[PDB]
Amino acid sequence: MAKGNRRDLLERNDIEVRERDKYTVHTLGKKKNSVAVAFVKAGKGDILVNNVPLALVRPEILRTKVSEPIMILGESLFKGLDMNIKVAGGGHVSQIYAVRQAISRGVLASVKDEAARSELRAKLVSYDRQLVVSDPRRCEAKKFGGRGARARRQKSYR
Amino acid sequence: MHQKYTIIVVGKDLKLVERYVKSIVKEGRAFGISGPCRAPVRRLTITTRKSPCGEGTNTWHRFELRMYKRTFWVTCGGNDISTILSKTVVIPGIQVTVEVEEP
Amino acid sequence: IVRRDEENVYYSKYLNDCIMEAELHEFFSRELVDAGYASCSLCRTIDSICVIIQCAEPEVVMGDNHYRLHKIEYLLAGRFMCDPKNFNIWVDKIIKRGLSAEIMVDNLRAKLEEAMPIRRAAYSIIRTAMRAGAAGCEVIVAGKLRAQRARANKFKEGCLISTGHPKRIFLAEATRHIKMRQGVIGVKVRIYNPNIRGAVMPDKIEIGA
Amino acid sequence: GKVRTKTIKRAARKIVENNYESLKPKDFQNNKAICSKRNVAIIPSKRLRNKVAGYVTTLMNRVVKGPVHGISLRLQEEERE
RNA sequence: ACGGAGGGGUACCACCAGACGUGGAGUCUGCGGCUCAAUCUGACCCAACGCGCGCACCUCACCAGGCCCGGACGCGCGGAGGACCGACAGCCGGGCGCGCUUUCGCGAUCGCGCGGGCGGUGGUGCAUGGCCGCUCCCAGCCCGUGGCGCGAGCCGUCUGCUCCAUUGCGACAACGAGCGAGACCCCGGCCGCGGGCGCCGCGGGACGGCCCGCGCGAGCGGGAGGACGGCGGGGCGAUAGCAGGUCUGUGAUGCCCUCAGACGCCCUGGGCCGCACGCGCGCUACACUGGCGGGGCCAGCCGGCGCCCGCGAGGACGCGCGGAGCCCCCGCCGUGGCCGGGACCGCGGGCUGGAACGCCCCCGCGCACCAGGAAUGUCUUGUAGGCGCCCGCCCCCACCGCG
Repeated sequence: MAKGNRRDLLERNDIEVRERDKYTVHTLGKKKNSVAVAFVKAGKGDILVNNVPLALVRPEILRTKVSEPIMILGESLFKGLDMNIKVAGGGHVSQIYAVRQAISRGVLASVKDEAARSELRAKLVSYDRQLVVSDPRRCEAKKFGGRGARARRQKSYR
Repeated sequence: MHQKYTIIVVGKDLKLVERYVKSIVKEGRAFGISGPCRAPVRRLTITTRKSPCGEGTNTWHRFELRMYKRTFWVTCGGNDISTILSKTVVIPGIQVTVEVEEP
Repeated sequence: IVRRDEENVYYSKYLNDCIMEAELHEFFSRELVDAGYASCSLCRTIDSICVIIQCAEPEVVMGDNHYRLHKIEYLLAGRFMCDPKNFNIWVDKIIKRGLSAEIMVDNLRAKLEEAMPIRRAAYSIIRTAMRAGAAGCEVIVAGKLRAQRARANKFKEGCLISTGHPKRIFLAEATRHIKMRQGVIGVKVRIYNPNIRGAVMPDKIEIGA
Repeated sequence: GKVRTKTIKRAARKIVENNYESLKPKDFQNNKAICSKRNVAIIPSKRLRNKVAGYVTTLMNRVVKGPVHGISLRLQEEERE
């Protein structure tokens, strides 16, 4: 139903305006048609996805996948801050990965000391690179010889 | 006086539609404002067999007609019944670019 | 926030008028053969319709005291059901007739219908084009040119493009059908003007001193 | 890829010997800007410009390593003795 | 041109390594044969067989039957003292002033003969145009001057090294040009500016550029940094040609055949679907890596909803507003042709339409099928495969096709 590029999402008018102005940071993640927008501020360590905490995301098995950067970097920073994510686009898993990308990038922007930002980059990218750099590959078009992009209709010679 | 007027212009080619846009913006800065809204492109699609008889490899044509639409409803009360005319005749008369005005 | 059932009127009020233009192209082509007809255009001004014509010698179509034109205007209006006097017309004149394929091919059709041999007609056309400043012209005449067993013999002079997007800009093509006693004689023309208008052909580089 | 068609080579040679002063052996940016400059050339496209610039860079560093045939680069001054 | 000749190159419509299938069954559809009044026809290796864009009427050509002339325009004759055209009753008739036993009307818009038209999904695609297909998922093709040969012809246009590429380097009785290839156009991915009902307009960026190895050279191998690294997916598509397909797409057409008991046009029915048989593209399954019941949840080409009846499919009113399968969680079944599979048949309720033979829903019955012989097809990253959702044709209907 949701479309990702909608203006109602990128600005996150969901939040009320007096509260919309306390959020300093902004961030983006993506994977396939999925897009996630994060509004990071100052708090005491709370995260939300579509008005749902991080412990109760639904595929269940990937909860570790979204909690990864915390147990990597450490909980100190996140405990310092508080976040409110919102995602919209194709697929459960795509949404998972977009969300984790947004987490990581946003916490990267919270620090102002570039040196620490680079150190954290090295610390984190080594474990994985898709936590910072978006995956580029995307669904590809089909052709009229058959019912697939590269597969063809079966041919009968005799 | 004030008549909440709106300007809609439609075209099939993207080069005049953007040229008409600039002329209008130039000529409507005074009679109020005239900032544009770019709509999603309506693309008409037609797939046809390339053959009139149905022989050989099944090969297909893929035509389409993109239609571009822009909408300046910014006149609003800033234009009177005659004031709309002023600019609409001062803008260039490109041969093809449908225009309709409504309050 | 918006309804898609309303703008369909704007979109369908453009399509109809694009179609209305094509019928006119066909009708003029079947009519103003002798006036160097080439093309048409339209402007759906609400009060009245305007049509712009491109003709070698408009005075023929203009008609003494603008009679043929006016006879035409009242006619179209009935068919498209507009109040006449709101269906006015204007005519514009082509000055580089050699760069226009339609004029050339129509002239060729005339010359053929007078029994002259193909070998002269084609090369006269091609000389006319080159004099106009062109980089190539190709002529083709397929059909029962001899007793039987129809064959195509093609004449050319310069250099021509045949593929790519640039063929939709610098290459001008047209065709006709000629009905004769033996049968039908297919004829087609194509002309190449690389320095047309202001656009620059790609893969074309000019250097300085 | 590696498709260096005739046009690229001929053009690069021609713009090189007339601009040895305004170019450098390894830069791609300054060479690109010079080719974009109108006094020297007119490249109707972008990708063409980039390719031409790259070939110019290779040509000029080849020169600096040693003379190249087909390029009249004013070297008569060193060998006129 | 060919070679069961040699030498160099290349490609999943070729192979190696592997994957997923077909040929096994039931069924949808098309193709030959049988039958019939008709079961209308084109196409037959690649390069015919869900293809000539959904056949109850039309579409429609074929079978059994009937109205109408909508016979232009010229010459001769006739005609208002009446040319041609309509109708009640009552039958014959599927039906109709179609015909019939009769008598009312209408009014030159003409009747007959002679010439001449119009029209025709009628024949010839081996008389033609145009459009496609194939040669070709190719890399090749030619001009001016000059030179060699009586000449057909040759050199240019390469027996070297590279390239996906006649792509290039470097030479040569050749010199100098051009087409094709690339360049080009659309889409996508990263960044910037502007505008903004609705994310959409203009630009930047990547170039074998940097480093290292080689190589005279063109260029090859590795490592980086980077959104992306070395033709990312599509469009266009050379010269020459085929007795390839299309006269049933057309106010595209030559020559034939039909032209008032019509092959014209309009109506009523039937048929194109009929079935001892051979085979082409697909769909559904053969189960536990599963079936049933309940719940939670996310898309994109793009997109319409409330209330009340009814088990449901559907229906009456009234307004402008809006998105799923696989998957995940909890339970039942427990290797049994079983709750796997859902063909066939027997009662019933509705929708489209002038008209069901068509399509939906409910209870019962519960066919073949245990992974398929000789044989054979397709495929390298968001790919195969699995899962579903939209448009086209369309009164109703998708196992098809484009996405």
